[PDB]
Amino acid sequence: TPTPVSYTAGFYRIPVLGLTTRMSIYSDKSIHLSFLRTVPPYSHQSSVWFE
Amino acid sequence: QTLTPILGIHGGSSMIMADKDESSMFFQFGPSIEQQASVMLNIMEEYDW
Repeated sequence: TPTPVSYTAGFYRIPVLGLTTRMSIYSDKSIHLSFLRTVPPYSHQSSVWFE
Repeated sequence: QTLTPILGIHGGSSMIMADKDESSMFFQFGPSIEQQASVMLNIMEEYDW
């Protein structure tokens, strides 16, 4: 849902942006040259489990 | 977003590999990059490279 405008305005060789989203799909470094989380994703509870 | 089919061969999209959506309606290219590796294997099985 925070995902469409990142695709449109991520076409233009747009560097990394930090936006407080809920994109898990932010480790897909071809389809976005622009994502940076400021909150851990849905999967990132795993090392929190590992401890 | 539109549920409409789009096909083709064309341009800069030479064997594009991505995590496209499930509900997208579009097919493109020809062989996969691993089917390409399979023909690269058939190439190396011609001269035992």
